[PDB]
Amino acid sequence: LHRPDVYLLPPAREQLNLRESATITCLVTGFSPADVFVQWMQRGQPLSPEKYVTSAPMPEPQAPGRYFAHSILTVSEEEWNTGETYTCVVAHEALPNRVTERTVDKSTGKPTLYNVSLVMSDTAGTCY
Amino acid sequence: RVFAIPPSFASIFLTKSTKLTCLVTDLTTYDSVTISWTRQNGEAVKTHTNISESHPNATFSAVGEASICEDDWNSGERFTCTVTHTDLPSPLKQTISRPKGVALHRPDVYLLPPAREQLNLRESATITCLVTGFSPADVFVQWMQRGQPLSPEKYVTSAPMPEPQAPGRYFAHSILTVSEEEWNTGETYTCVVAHEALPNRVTERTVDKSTGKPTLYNVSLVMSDTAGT
Amino acid sequence: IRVFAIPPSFASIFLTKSTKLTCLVTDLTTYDSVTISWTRQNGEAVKTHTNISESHPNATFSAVGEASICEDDWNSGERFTCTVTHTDLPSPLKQTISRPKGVALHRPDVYLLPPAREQLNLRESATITCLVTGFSPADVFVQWMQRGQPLSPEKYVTSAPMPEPQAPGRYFAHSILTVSEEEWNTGETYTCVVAHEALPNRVTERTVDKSTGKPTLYNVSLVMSD
Amino acid sequence: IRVFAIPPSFASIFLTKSTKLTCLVTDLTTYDSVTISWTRQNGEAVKTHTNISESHPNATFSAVGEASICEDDWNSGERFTCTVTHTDLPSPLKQTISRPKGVALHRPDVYLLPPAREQLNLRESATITCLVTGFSPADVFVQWMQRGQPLSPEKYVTSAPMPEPQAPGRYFAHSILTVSEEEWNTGETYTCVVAHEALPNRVTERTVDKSTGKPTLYNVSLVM
Amino acid sequence: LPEVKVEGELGGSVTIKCPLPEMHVRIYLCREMAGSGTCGTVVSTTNFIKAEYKGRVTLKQYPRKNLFLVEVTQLTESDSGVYACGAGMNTDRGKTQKVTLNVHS
Amino acid sequence: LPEVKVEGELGGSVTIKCPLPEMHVRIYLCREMAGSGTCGTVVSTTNFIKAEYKGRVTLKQYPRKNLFLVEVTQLTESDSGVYACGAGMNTDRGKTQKVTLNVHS
Amino acid sequence: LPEVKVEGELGGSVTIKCPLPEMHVRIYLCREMAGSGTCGTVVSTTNFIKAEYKGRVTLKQYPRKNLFLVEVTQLTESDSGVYACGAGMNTDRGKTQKVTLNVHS
Amino acid sequence: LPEVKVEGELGGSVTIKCPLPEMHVRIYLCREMAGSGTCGTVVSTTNFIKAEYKGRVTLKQYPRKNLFLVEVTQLTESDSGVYACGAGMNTDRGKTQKVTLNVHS
Ligand SMILES: *[C@@H]1O[C@H](CO)[C@@H](O[C@@H]2O[C@H](CO)[C@@H](O)[C@H](O)[C@H]2NC(C)=O)[C@H](O)[C@H]1NC(C)=O
Ligand SMILES: *[C@@H]1O[C@H](CO)[C@@H](O)[C@H](O)[C@H]1NC(C)=O
Ligand SMILES: *[C@@H]1O[C@H](CO)[C@@H](O)[C@H](O)[C@H]1NC(C)=O
Ligand SMILES: *[C@@H]1O[C@H](CO)[C@@H](O)[C@H](O)[C@H]1NC(C)=O
Ligand SMILES: *[C@@H]1O[C@H](CO)[C@@H](O)[C@H](O)[C@H]1NC(C)=O
Repeated sequence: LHRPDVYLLPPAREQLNLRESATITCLVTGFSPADVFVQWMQRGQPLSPEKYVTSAPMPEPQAPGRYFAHSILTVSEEEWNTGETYTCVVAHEALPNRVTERTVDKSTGKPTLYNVSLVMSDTAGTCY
Repeated sequence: RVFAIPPSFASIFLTKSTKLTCLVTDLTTYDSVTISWTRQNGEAVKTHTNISESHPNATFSAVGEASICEDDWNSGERFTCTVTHTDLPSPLKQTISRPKGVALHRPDVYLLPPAREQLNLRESATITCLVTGFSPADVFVQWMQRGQPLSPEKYVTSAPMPEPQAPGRYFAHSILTVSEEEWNTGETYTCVVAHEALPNRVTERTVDKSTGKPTLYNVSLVMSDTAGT
Repeated sequence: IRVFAIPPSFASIFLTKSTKLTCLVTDLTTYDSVTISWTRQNGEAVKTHTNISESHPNATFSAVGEASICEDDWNSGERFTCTVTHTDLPSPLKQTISRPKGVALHRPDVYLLPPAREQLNLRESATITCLVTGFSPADVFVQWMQRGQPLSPEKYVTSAPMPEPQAPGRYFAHSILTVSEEEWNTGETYTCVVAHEALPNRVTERTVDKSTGKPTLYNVSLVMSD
Repeated sequence: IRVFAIPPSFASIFLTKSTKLTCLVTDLTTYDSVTISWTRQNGEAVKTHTNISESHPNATFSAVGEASICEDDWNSGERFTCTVTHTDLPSPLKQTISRPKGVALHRPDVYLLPPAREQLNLRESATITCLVTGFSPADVFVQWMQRGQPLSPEKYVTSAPMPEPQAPGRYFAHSILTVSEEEWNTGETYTCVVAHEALPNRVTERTVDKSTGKPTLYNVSLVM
Repeated sequence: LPEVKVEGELGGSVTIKCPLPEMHVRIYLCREMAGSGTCGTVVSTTNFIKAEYKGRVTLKQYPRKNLFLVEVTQLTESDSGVYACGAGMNTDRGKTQKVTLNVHS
Repeated sequence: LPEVKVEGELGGSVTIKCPLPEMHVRIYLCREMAGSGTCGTVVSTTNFIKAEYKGRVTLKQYPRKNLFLVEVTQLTESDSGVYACGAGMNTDRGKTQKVTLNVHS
Repeated sequence: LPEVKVEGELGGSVTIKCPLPEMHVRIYLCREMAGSGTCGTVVSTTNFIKAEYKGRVTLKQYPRKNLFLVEVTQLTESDSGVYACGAGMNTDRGKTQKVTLNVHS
Repeated sequence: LPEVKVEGELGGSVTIKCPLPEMHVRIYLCREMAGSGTCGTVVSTTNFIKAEYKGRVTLKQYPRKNLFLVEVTQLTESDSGVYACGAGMNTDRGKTQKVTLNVHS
């Protein structure tokens, strides 16, 4: 009996080079006993069940009592110019708030540049 | 009925030792049993050795393997394991002939690195290999590193499943768990896809820490109190 | 009056995947009523030959036999002989071919080298090398693919196995390829794939592009009184 | 009856500075007291043909005829003639060899490449590659000199000139030198000197060191 | 901040005393590698026992005195460094208490 | 520096006049792509005719008036830009003369 | 991590004991130069015996007790440092076991 | 790498033994100044005998045992430091063998 850890991943960099579609994966692990299902909402509106494909709970490679599941979803490539953040969610009985909404966006991810601009002054005490 | 498992692509590609195996199931344990493989042409077939054990629940089990050339199986000729039992004088025929026709949809292989939201936790780095688009539904993913395939037990994969778009496609998955430290220290952990429509029947992709666009730093230090906010 | 026999070759086996063995007859006059047949290590029945070749330019006959074998019995080291019964020679000509074995079996190591920049200045073409080193035995295969579609064989060229000065009996090979710098300065993966028997999957590949270096350049500005 | 005449090669000429030509007599029985001599176009005589090749144990005869000449005579268009006399073939034998006039001349381009980073990661050895391309005709001599002293000829391997795939008439060649990584990491400098009869001084040298090609990392800017 | 400076002997076993906080579920006994500024989790409530410590360590939590005790069975020279214990998903951000270990043989 | 501003018609052929210098063997008629500051060689004495211009262009050199003439047969909208001609191994560091081309149809 | 630090005498021979792992084909006995943070391979299964150690060392592998033994014949002052043994293509990222050597004369 | 640790007496002469390599023409017996990381050539085959050592040192090469011997006549306190011998144009990037000298008086 442990908290069901969850994660989300963005589409692959080389995937955005054929201009057909894109896939977003929400990984759900743990949740012992295995009681989860994912509903992919966007802007608070649930998507059609035909888009996301959840499969089954599967035991972890080393499974004393733990399990895991994977669920993906298919979108259109040309819609990623705006993101829409395509939120994911999980549900389990071993959760104080029984919801762990997880969402990512084109903006979220690996930074391709780090423009640090530190400054030195003797009047920053107040930090207006 | 005596079960006979047809040679799957995962079996004819793993050890490059394609063989025919027929297992007796749902029967009664008795001796004086003749198990072999017959040929439509009538050519001599070596009898498979290494008889199985006896089920403690009063069930007969007989297993064996016979070495063949994969071209004969690929040609489409049938294979039949003829099993004769004392209590069942009627012979059992197990037609093991590959289906004709191959779908035209090479698979596309994409990789995804572990999330930094898990790296900072320093528990394990999970790498996924998103085999997508293969038809017909047959694929044999394997994870290899250091020049040898990593024991498949360390990784897990999923069966093919349909899509809500286009007629005739299948997708897959794979997860490999490695401590963050080992992932950060080095290790490429390439992924391979074995589909029977590839130019060489084998295709593979690879990722690491530095698989992304190089990031430049635009540091702009300012020591003048007058300048800046 | 000599007969040349070709045992199954690794290159043809890997490329066509339609393993064939063929022995051709030379220095024979343009006659007929000559039959050619194959024999195995036990001299069993074989398949009928097809695709009869035309005579040599110097007005002498030529023919080729055809049959099929399998790796599981070829790799055992057993012999193979084709029976040729020339009308002129009362004694039939027989040539024996077999599979050698017992050589070391280390894995080949593959490295790709991007074109030099002093070549990337005149803006006509660039050459990419794929160095395969430290592999035994010979009979390795190399081909180049661009986004799945293999390149036309008239474009690239390959070397031939040669020994290693610092390794007893371990061979070595090269392979180059030319692409226009214009195409190069835009983007492509240009995969080099090697097919050798010693590899666990018998196939490995390594690919390189123009953006495979550039180790995180940094720009620092010490702004002061400005 | 088969007698082979080998015209001098530019590689041998540059390697030995002692241009020589050989009239090899084969396809004969091992018979002694043979007479072989080299003569010019007008029928003059040459120096003595010392160092006669030994007979072979496989029922074949070997003989060599060497005529010491200078290079301008050979390359001026003058034609040579070999004289062979034997008991089996009392009829005199004549052979003509000279430069194959009527070919265009182009200068090669030399590119020297450093070892692969992955090969360096092994922390064991390293291979420098010399790529000579675009030269016609096919008579290039490649050599490696570490510090002005040529390395042992058994340390590197050179390839025969294969025709350039896209350029008809032009050729290319490769030369690889296997060295120890430790030496390469200590700043040891290596160069690839290539000799062709179309280069201005017929000599051209390109060098490479661990710091050759490495890019700039820091771009400090002092703004005041 | 506090250092137990726990001491022990080669072989046998030694118990590491660390505070058990509330409103923090993941409890770990990270080992301060101090190599490239990275700390590797030795044990956690999420169930991860490092391979080098597999079958030799255990973690028992009981909020009696707000303490969780971790026992290390056997001992090796390798077991003579810093094992900062803490909580929270991030490991190199917790390290609530620091401790040192050695060998007497 | 000088601009011929050569003009022509769709179809037919047009001749580009460029100076033939001495002590420079490689002579080229580069096309100013002006995309990422890169110029692609259309033709050269080293024998390289771009694929898009294969079988439609030629370069003849004759040091009579210190001029080399390049002829472009046929014509397409694509053939309406800048074709800086020059010498030397570096194509971008030559471009001795600049010229412009268009189509009249 | 463990330190056999096997010793010896000038002349004669000394045997270095190192663990033979599985799923790792290349096995080496690198010498920790510790100069610019670089380790040079003394011997390997790929067949590379350093020139200074040519004809004096050997490597025999036998998975009986999961051990491979390396023998160094003769001895010189130079032979008195660290020879970390390990596996894998990267020599500096292996060094599974560290050992020390000296001379007694 | 090797150190002769040669010793001598005030006055008289002392012979420095250094290896004579092949494929290296310039042979020198540099003195390790060790001041600003710079080594000054005392003698060379190019003919350069430092002023302080003028008329007191000599270098004789004979590839009998692959050895070249350098003799230092007379002796002064100054003659009690390190004289790394090597080959190649760069003096600081050679120093094949290191040696030490002192005075006994
Ligand atoms: C600027 O900094 C350099 C590097 O620290 C100084 O160079 C050193 O100068 C001293 C003598 O003043 C020498 O002892 C050192 O050997 C020099 N360093 C090196 C690496 O050679 C330089 O002197 C400084 N400039 C000024 C004007 O002081
Ligand atoms: C970098 O930082 C400076 C200071 O905030 C800012 O003026 C500049 O626009 C930044 N550059 C980019 C590309 O964001
Ligand atoms: C670097 O910083 C300056 C100042 O903020 C900015 O103008 C410039 O665009 C930056 N360059 C990049 C590549 O971000
Ligand atoms: C480099 O720094 C200078 C000074 O801040 C700035 O003007 C310039 O734009 C920077 N270059 C890049 C590529 O950011
Ligand atoms: C390097 O710095 C100079 C001066 O600030 C700037 O002009 C140049 O763009 C910088 N280089 C790069 C690649 O940004």
